[PDB]
Amino acid sequence: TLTYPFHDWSQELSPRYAQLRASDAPVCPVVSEGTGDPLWLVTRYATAVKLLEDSRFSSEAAQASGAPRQEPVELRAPGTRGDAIAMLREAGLRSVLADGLGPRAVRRHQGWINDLAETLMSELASREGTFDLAADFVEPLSSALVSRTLLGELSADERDLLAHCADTGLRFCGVTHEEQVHAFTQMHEFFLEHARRLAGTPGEHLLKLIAEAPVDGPLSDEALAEAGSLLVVAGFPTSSGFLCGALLTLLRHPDAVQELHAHPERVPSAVEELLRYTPLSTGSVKRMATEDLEIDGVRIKAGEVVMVSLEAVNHDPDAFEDPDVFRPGREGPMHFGFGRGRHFCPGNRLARCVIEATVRAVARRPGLRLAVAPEEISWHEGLFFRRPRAIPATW
Ligand code: HEM
Ligand SMILES: O=C1N[C@@H](Cc2c[nH]c3ccccc23)C(=O)N2CCC[C@@H]12
Ligand SMILES: O=C1N[C@@H](Cc2c[nH]c3ccccc23)C(=O)N2CCC[C@@H]12
Ligand SMILES: [Ca+2]
Ligand code: NA
Repeated sequence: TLTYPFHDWSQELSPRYAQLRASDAPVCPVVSEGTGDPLWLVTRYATAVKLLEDSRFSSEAAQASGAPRQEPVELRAPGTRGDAIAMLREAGLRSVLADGLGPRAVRRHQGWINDLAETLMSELASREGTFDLAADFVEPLSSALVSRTLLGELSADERDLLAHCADTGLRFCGVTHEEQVHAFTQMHEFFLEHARRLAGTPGEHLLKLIAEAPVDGPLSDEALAEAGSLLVVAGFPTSSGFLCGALLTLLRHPDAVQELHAHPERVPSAVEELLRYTPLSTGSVKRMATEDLEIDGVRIKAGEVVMVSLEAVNHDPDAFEDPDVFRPGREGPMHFGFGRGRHFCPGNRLARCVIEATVRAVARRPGLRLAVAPEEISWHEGLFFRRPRAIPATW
């Protein structure tokens, strides 16, 4: 009877996750609030590893039109496929995706990324009074990441349109179903008109590499538009949400920032602890059983969908000692912030790059603090990917 999700839109995780984790079942039944579909939910690290490393639990089947789902509307423009990353790997573009997202891309971009983080923070430090870290730091940094490494250079109006589409479509509630569907239509139509132009501009952004890649015909306009929409939904609200949330974590732990100021070699460990500690998605990764399967004794029938809450797994006390403590350099198992298994985040190298640049910018300037109490922060309610409306801050 427990409905999903748990409406924990701020950084305070729903107590339900710890309740289910401690129950006498390794997988617990829930019901989608948005569709009424029955779903399974996993909250334990050990069980999550077993699920996400078993390829008979399929991500593509759980994404497909008509699957039991946690979200109220399908995450695709009506009439399109909506399985972009599979379509691209299918067309044989794994080598291309690695070139635009892997370590070689990080080496191309890390210089200007760190310059931009410093320039943005330096500007804020020159101001008298308070400022807004979301509007004045995260938005320009995440927008530059999307323009320069993924899509090609966007105007402010185009960036605002894509941001609004992502915020409207990637929601559990707070907008009508038809508004949500039309957000995906608008984004698809944007790239039908503009993807070729964006791919043709100078630079090495991923969309250009995709459009220029030989495919055993070259990618059609619809396929390139689905690639554009993928890069927005997977890269934009995730990066902006996480950087906002990571800044809040740092601002609430001045002792840890002071340690990083004195010992910059410890920043990479802080990046990894932020990926474990800072909650991002309010939903779960999910997979469909492609046949009758068993998870730690519980029978999962073919066609049923099993969810894993990455936040729940990242706060599992059997995996991490004192899991609700922000402890850079804790020496436990690998976090689940980027997932697990074959679908591990391919953006993880660029994400780590921008997170590291942000942590270093903060650590160089101790004294940065929230200008309001954490409880006074206002949160966007119903987003898949948590984000505060503003982060008032000052030195
Ligand atoms: C440029 C930035 C990013 C890009 C281009 C990107 C891209 C992608 C793509 C294309 C996928 C789909 C993989 C698949 O289904 O096989 C994915 C998955 C994922 N991403 Fe990223 N991502 C970015 C940033 C982030 C950030 C900041 C996080 C922070 C937690 C994140 C967490 C994840 C997770 C957990 C998954 C796994 C989903 C699953 O297992 O079903 N991503 N990413
Ligand atoms: O490439 C995908 N992977 C999975 C997980 C996911 C990864 N990033 C996401 C962002 C929003 C929703 C889901 C995801 C998915 O549900 N997908 C629909 C939109 C993108 C597609
Ligand atoms: O909230 C969601 N999370 C992703 C998985 C994910 C979990 N954590 C993530 C972090 C970044 C990207 C994707 C994820 C997913 O598959 N969804 C389908 C409907 C809602 C949406
Ligand atoms: Ca169905
Ligand atoms: Na798999």
